[PDB]
Amino acid sequence: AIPAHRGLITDRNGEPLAVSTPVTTLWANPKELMTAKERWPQLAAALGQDTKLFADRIEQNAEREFIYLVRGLTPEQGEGVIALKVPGVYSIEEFRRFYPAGEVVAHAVGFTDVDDRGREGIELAFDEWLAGVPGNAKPGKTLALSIDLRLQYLAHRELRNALLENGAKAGSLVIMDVKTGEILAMTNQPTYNPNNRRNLQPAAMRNRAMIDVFEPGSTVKPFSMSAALASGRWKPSDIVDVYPGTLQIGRYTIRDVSRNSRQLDLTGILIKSSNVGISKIAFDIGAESIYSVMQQVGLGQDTGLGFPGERVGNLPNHRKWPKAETATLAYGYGLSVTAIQLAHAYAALANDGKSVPLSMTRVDRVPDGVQVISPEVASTVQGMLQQVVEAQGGVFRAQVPGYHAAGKSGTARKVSVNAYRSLFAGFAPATDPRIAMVVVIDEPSKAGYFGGLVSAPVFSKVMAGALRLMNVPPDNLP
Repeated sequence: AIPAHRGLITDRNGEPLAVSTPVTTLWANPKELMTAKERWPQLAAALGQDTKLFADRIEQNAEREFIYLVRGLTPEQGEGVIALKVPGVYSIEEFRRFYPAGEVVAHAVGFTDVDDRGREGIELAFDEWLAGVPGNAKPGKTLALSIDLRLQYLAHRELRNALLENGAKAGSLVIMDVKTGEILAMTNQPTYNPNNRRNLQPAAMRNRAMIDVFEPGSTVKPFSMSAALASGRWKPSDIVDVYPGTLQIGRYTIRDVSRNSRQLDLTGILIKSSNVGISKIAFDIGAESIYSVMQQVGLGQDTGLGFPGERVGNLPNHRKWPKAETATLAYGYGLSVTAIQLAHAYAALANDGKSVPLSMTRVDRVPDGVQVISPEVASTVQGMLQQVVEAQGGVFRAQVPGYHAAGKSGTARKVSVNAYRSLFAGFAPATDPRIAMVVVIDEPSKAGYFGGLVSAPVFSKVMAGALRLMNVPPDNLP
């Protein structure tokens, strides 16, 4: 068994993220080692093993012709042991992974097990590509991720800082190229150092962006509005009366977060994030039109990325949608999603209504993608989301230094097989979008409206650095 050199994983610009490092494994023929017992204590010490524990192992395995003494010493230490020239003691050249960016890209890249086989992340998803063929040994193949390590560092730092400053324990941030479907960053907190998994807590190893399923709440109101503007029955200057901030449908009451409104135009329904206003539109156009937009932008659908235990969530269908179910779909409690799905959906909206498949590998030839929302409707909804960020009473903390930005805040409700998440989903620049981003901050109470307050500022700082690192021309003009 002659171990193969595992393929290099790089970022999209060739920066190393996972590198095969030479190590030396030692195995022994007991019966041959048995001829040199006065050497055993100097061998044991050079192995970092206990004199008597080492001797027992040789004696107790006297019946075997093969045992491992030690796996993955450094090549130096390996030479040190071999230079003792003890009978029965053979070396295998192995490879161990080094992760130059460590905790910063831990969940995306993942790690290898004792046998140098992928256990998590890309290491597992592309295991065959990376592994090559043991011996003639064929070396594994190089893989360039979609991840831009510069954006990844910025995302990791700003999400970590925001969580520490606001007492929060956990969260995620996804950045996508809306044109290419490329995941430019995916960071989760807490994180772990894949180069040192000794103390590693299972909590730190959760790939939240792909695994945590939640009712996305107000962040899907834009998809309800997209269905409205595609129906033929609604234009932006149309008015809905949402007074007095509540709507009774049989036994159920729809309640608005802000109840200071009567007439709202469709932009105002998104700025105020009125559940009554989006519900009244939903009753008029029918739940099926909304369900169809949400399905077409990938909400509650397989991502196709091959991450182990990535979740699909759920977009329930009905033959008949009663009023309560229609309303709860329209304002985001009738489905459950992951942060990756939500970012993919915002990417479609930002890309003038064209969905492009998700990729965690560098995209050279962009797929054709699917026109899921008309360019006219996508353009209209982009302008409405720019007002959500820019207009009076809007999400001003999402405003991006030097650019126009667009998006929607929300309170998500955790789904498990409750607890809450503070969301901000958006894209920039607002008039010619390039990047879509979702920030998820885990929260114990529902109140506070922490989407606008803690997630939005992370969006502001990360979107600003991302656009500049990508040389996107500022659209805040002199």
